[PDB]
Amino acid sequence: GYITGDMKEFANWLKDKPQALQFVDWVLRGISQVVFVSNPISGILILVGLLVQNPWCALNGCVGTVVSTLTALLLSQDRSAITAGLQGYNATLVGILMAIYSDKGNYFWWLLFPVSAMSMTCPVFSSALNSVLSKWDLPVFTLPFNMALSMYLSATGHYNPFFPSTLITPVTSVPNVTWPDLSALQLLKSLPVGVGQIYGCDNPWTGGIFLGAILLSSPLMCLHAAIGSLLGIIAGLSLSAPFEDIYAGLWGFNSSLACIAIGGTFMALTWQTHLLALACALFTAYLGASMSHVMAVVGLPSGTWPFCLATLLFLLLTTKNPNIYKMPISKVTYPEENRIFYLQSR
Amino acid sequence: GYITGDMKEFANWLKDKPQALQFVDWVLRGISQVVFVSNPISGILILVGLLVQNPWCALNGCVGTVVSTLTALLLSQDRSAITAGLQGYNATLVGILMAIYSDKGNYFWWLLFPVSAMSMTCPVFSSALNSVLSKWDLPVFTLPFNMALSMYLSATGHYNPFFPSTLITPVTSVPNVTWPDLSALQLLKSLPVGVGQIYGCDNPWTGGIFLGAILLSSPLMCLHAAIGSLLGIIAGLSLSAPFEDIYAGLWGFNSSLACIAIGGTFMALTWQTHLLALACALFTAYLGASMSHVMAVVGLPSGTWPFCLATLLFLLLTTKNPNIYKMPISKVTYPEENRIFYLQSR
Amino acid sequence: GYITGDMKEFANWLKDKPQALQFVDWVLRGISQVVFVSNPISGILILVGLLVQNPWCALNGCVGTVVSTLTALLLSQDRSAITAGLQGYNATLVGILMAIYSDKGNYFWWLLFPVSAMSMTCPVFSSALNSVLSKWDLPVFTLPFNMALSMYLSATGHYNPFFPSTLITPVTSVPNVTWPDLSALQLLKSLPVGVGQIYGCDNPWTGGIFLGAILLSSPLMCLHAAIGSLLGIIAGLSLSAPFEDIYAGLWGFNSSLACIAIGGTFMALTWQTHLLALACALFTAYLGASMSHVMAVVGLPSGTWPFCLATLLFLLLTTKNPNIYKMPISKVTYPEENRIFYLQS
Ligand SMILES: CCCCCCCCCCCCC/C=C\[C@@H](O)[C@H](CO)NC(=O)CCCCCCC
Ligand SMILES: CCCCCCCCCCCCC/C=C\[C@@H](O)[C@H](CO)NC(=O)CCCCCCC
Ligand SMILES: CCCCCCCCCCCCC/C=C\[C@@H](O)[C@H](CO)NC(=O)CCCCCCC
Ligand SMILES: CCCCCCCCO[C@@H]1O[C@H](CO)[C@@H](O)[C@H](O)[C@H]1O
Ligand SMILES: CCCCCCCCO[C@@H]1O[C@H](CO)[C@@H](O)[C@H](O)[C@H]1O
Ligand SMILES: CCCCCCCCO[C@@H]1O[C@H](CO)[C@@H](O)[C@H](O)[C@H]1O
Ligand SMILES: CCCCCCCCO[C@@H]1O[C@H](CO)[C@@H](O)[C@H](O)[C@H]1O
Ligand SMILES: CCCCCCCCO[C@@H]1O[C@H](CO)[C@@H](O)[C@H](O)[C@H]1O
Ligand SMILES: CCCCCCCCO[C@@H]1O[C@H](CO)[C@@H](O)[C@H](O)[C@H]1O
Ligand SMILES: CCCCCCCCO[C@@H]1O[C@H](CO)[C@@H](O)[C@H](O)[C@H]1O
Ligand SMILES: CCCCCCCCO[C@@H]1O[C@H](CO)[C@@H](O)[C@H](O)[C@H]1O
Ligand SMILES: CCCCCCCCO[C@@H]1O[C@H](CO)[C@@H](O)[C@H](O)[C@H]1O
Ligand SMILES: CCCCCCCCO[C@@H]1O[C@H](CO)[C@@H](O)[C@H](O)[C@H]1O
Ligand SMILES: OC[C@H]1O[C@@H](O)[C@H](O)[C@@H](O)[C@@H]1O
Ligand SMILES: OC[C@H]1O[C@@H](O)[C@H](O)[C@@H](O)[C@@H]1O
Ligand SMILES: OC[C@H]1O[C@@H](O)[C@H](O)[C@@H](O)[C@@H]1O
Ligand SMILES: OC[C@H]1O[C@@H](O)[C@H](O)[C@@H](O)[C@@H]1O
Ligand SMILES: OC[C@H]1O[C@@H](O)[C@H](O)[C@@H](O)[C@@H]1O
Ligand SMILES: OC[C@H]1O[C@@H](O)[C@H](O)[C@@H](O)[C@@H]1O
Ligand SMILES: OC[C@H]1O[C@@H](O)[C@H](O)[C@@H](O)[C@@H]1O
Ligand SMILES: OC[C@H]1O[C@@H](O)[C@H](O)[C@@H](O)[C@@H]1O
Repeated sequence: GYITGDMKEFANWLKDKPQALQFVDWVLRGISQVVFVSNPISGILILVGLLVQNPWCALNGCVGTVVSTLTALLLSQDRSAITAGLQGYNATLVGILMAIYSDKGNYFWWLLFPVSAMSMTCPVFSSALNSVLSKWDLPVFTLPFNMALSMYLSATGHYNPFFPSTLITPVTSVPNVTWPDLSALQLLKSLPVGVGQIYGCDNPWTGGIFLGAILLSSPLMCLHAAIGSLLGIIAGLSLSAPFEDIYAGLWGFNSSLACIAIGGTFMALTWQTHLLALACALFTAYLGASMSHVMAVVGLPSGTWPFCLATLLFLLLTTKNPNIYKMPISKVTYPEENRIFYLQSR
Repeated sequence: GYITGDMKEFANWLKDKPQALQFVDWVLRGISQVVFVSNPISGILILVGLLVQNPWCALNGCVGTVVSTLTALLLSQDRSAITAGLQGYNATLVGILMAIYSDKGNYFWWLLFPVSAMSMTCPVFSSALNSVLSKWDLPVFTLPFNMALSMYLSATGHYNPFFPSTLITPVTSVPNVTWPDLSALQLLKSLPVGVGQIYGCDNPWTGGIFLGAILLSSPLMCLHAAIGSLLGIIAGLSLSAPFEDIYAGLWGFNSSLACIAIGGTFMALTWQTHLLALACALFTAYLGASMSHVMAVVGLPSGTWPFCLATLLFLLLTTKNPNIYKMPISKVTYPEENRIFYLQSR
Repeated sequence: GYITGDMKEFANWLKDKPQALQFVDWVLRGISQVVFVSNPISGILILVGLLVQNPWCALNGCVGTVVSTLTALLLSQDRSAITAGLQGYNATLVGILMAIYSDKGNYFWWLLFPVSAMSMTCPVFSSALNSVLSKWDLPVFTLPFNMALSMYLSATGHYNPFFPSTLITPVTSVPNVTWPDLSALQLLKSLPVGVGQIYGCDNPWTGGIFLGAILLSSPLMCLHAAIGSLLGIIAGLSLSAPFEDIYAGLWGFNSSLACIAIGGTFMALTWQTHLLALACALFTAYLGASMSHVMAVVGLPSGTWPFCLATLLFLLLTTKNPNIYKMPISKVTYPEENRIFYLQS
């Protein structure tokens, strides 16, 4: 039970100890914060998943986390945020997806320059976005990652002579979809691939491993991760998306994140907020189609912009239903503990 | 008499009456709230106009209004707002323009699935936008409609195999405009067609009906709806827009809305405030051009985004002219009643 | 010293004097407010710069400045802001860049109609944007200009029969860049050309004049203008931009504005804050490429949107370091005097 949730005991114990280990704690908590987890073991496990996918991306992820963390220290950011990993997770993503969307292949070592540079912007985006969003008691989610990646990918683009990005072009014809070819086996693989694509990973073992890491911290988060991935799959089929897009988990990652967020993490989990999480996840998946189409016209991927905009929208919803309750940000940990706080004062 | 303005007395009467009839009334107010009117008779007249245009569009509007009203109830939204029609007007438009912008033409029954889905969205957009805009005492206008429409039409796009939208492409050459051919009687028809296009109707008779539906509530609103359409035409000629576009009322619907909003509804009506409505109306017509061009690159229509942004812009204007007064949201009804509050304390 | 900084002695003296001479003053201070300077001599110097570049662009600038200042008066806007020149600078840019981005060339007199119209929007954009941004004590910078320009240029486009804009298309192939041809002298000349490009002037003399106009008001502002422009050049090189783009100052004008803003104008000037301006200026140049690439898709230029977004982004940054201090809007003048307030608060 010491390796579960928050790992609040371990961190209080670490407070006494060498700073380099304390730092490694933060980097690991930073990696896990992508899926709203603050748990170093979960972090190590996720690293394994990233290494199984592609050690090059894993490395670019780690450089990101470390560089961003150093930068928050440099700029005197809130230390409680840094120890929770809140200053590492955006750049984890920036490092990984900068490598995914690079046209130069694995171990193009120069990539480490712009990865380090874009990772330094992550605490600047976070603080600035917090100055606005904390006024409505909202989180910044991965807006810093998504701004950083959109900025970097459009600044370079596919024709940059140093750091060309992969070419992305809008849909320009009706895809032929032959429904008798739809495959149960591939759809089932799509569920964990959807969770894997939260870190831009299409290996179903990696998504399997990520589900494992979440389970360790909070089974309620694990459940909503899987359900959101499923609802994304359903949304894709409902709009007749090419099957291979659904198979590659492209319909599932934004949905999965949205479902975790609303399903107990930033809303207290009741039956009502569980239904709300199902709605948000479907909504998020459709916004993903929308953002993908539109950002393809300017040669950009959607990233997790859909998850960010969808979820902020649902958190801004007010209701006279007392069973739908927004967590105070200063109180957000994980669903099982969140629900206790809510039950105490309802 | 009792069928004028806001029908306060009929509203007070209905409160004891059957649930089903009160619901009919919320829906009809929902319909009229597109033009800032809360009047069930105006609602009936507008509905007649929609049936004169295209009964398919009328049906989708009505479904939209009903689903949204029901979703606001399901989500325990504010009753005053529901009864006033404020939870139906966005989805009225969502239904109509999803039909207007469908490439599958009339009585494509499948369209009822995404219309309902997107109508369920409108209370969530309204509530989230309120949480932000109410902090400046601003209304959401048709931002929920325009967000839903934009999301829907880019998520599907012209190449969706299930729900293709109408193809929209950017301007790629100088249009040839033959000035001698300009028809005076055609510009005169453009005025009521501009008003018809508020509900995506290009039939001049339907335009006049809407003008009449508005008249019944408020003559001042009617006058500004007409002036706004006119100014749009003038802006269109000033930029050498193709005649066919002016004639189909595409330069007049946003203008018309902006003019009504500023000309007595959201600003107290004075002559200074009347001049401000004219300026806003012109500015809106021009922002319409801008948004149309830019959104066309991604295959989207402007919708009423230009009305929403311009009017919000003009409502955030501050002045040390005491005759330019912004109405408290809580005191906004229609220009004749608004004006009494201004005379009392300004 | 009477023609230094804010020229607040002259301003007080002018108060008693004929309304029209005062007006010329506000107009001249409108011109210099593009670079956050409130100084009529600076404004005249900058005006001379514009004439050196292209008198037709100079004319459209002044017309914009006048129409906007008049519109601010008409709409009963704050007098304080009008006499400081905060109601003329956005339309100065509006006018200049509407001429630069017109496909019709010099002395196309009809251009004066939409220049005037778009200049009247500038006080409206300013007031509306203030109503939002003043809640975080943020200034509007040149968002009114950039909104008005983006609206105008996209409402017309390259294929408007009356007012075609210049055709802008996105990059569609890898540029060929010959590194042995790189010229130190041209790169050195790009520094003042970058400052020139703040008012859309590619003439290195003009940009040299602009640096002089700034220096007259504030040497610290002049220094950061030069530094901001330089870091723009480094950014361009770091992404292998075509040399001619670097040479024409296209990587330096956003950078330069950001570096002046953060380097003592909107942030108190310190060690840390200087470093922060270097960081902001680099970031801003990268955002310039991003915004130019993306906006070219819809046929629009970046204007100074990058400067506006980056600088607002860095002023929304909070820190537990007391040497990184944000100036209250009501106390902002120029670095030299801003620093006094800082040491005294
Ligand atoms: C409220 C008052 C305070 C105002 C403060 C302003 C905040 C400043 C943020 C500036 C950072 C912008 C950089 C992000 C993305 C861009 O790089 C690109 C270029 O347009 N985006 C893209 O082309 C794609 C991104 C589209 C996603 C939608 C954005 C909502
Ligand atoms: C101040 C703090 C509040 C922050 C809260 C965030 C609010 C969340 C709402 C976001 C939902 C967006 C859905 C709307 C439109 C999209 O489908 C796409 C986005 O590319 N629109 C388009 O493709 C075109 C849209 C262009 C319209 C002009 C832009 C205003
Ligand atoms: C907090 C609530 C207050 C709400 C206030 C509403 C403010 C309304 C402002 C709307 C005026 C827009 C005019 C400017 C640019 C447009 O012409 C077009 C949009 O398609 N430009 C472009 O497409 C290019 C512009 C892109 C720049 C990126 C924006 C960060
Ligand atoms: C953040 C600083 C990290 C600097 C590492 C960059 C070193 C350059 O690395 C180079 O990358 C090329 C591309 O794959 C290889 O072909 C070369 O062999 C390699 O030396
Ligand atoms: C931050 C500044 C560092 C810039 C690093 C320069 C990267 C050079 O990258 C080079 O790009 C060429 C394509 O044009 C390839 O042919 C070379 O193999 C590759 O090394
Ligand atoms: C929840 C989403 C709906 C699931 C649709 C299931 C359609 C699967 O279809 C099945 O695919 C198998 C491939 O493994 C084939 O062997 C079967 O013949 C076929 O019936
Ligand atoms: C979970 C939602 C699943 C949506 C139902 C998918 C079944 C669609 O049905 C398909 O329609 C196509 C027309 O585009 C035809 O070409 C196919 O033959 C037909 O089977
Ligand atoms: C909620 C999910 C509902 C999706 C089902 C919609 C199926 C679309 O229906 C199909 O549309 C095709 C083109 O639009 C037509 O060619 C076919 O006749 C029709 O089967
Ligand atoms: C509201 C203001 C509208 C101004 C429209 C004026 C249009 C006439 O203007 C002129 O018309 C000629 C055609 O006879 C063309 O040859 C010219 O190119 C055109 O400038
Ligand atoms: C405020 C509205 C007035 C509009 C002014 C219209 C000016 C038209 O200008 C005309 O444009 C044509 C190009 O299409 C050219 O053939 C003409 O030479 C040119 O004078
Ligand atoms: C900003 C720092 C980048 C390095 C700039 C120097 C690179 C230019 O290169 C220099 O250009 C000169 C032209 O004036 C030539 O005479 C020199 O031979 C050449 O070395
Ligand atoms: C900081 C003050 C700015 C210095 C400006 C340097 C002006 C160099 O300007 C140069 O002058 C040459 C001869 O006149 C011309 O042939 C070149 O085209 C021009 O670039
Ligand atoms: C501020 C950082 C400046 C970066 C300078 C880039 C150094 C140019 O590096 C160039 O890379 C080319 C690949 O495109 C090679 O073909 C050339 O031989 C090499 O000179
Ligand atoms: O780990 C370091 C090495 O990994 C290899 O797979 C790459 O091909 C080499 O370029 C690199 O130096
Ligand atoms: O893509 C559809 C294809 O799938 C196969 O399973 C069928 O037997 C082919 O005849 C068909 O063309
Ligand atoms: O607590 C979970 C349960 O809550 C009840 O209120 C619902 O009616 C059930 O459908 C649900 O399974
Ligand atoms: O309800 C109206 C009817 O109109 C007809 O023209 C359509 O073809 C039918 O499908 C529809 O039921
Ligand atoms: O065109 C719409 C289609 O919708 C379906 O719901 C109906 O069953 C079909 O008869 C019709 O062809
Ligand atoms: O009683 C009417 C009063 O209302 C105030 O809010 C105004 O600013 C006063 O000048 C005016 O006399
Ligand atoms: O200053 C305005 C005038 O400048 C002259 O030198 C040109 O010949 C004219 O075409 C222009 O209208
Ligand atoms: O450049 C076109 C210009 O021609 C002149 O002869 C007219 O007097 C100007 O108003 C007109 O705009």
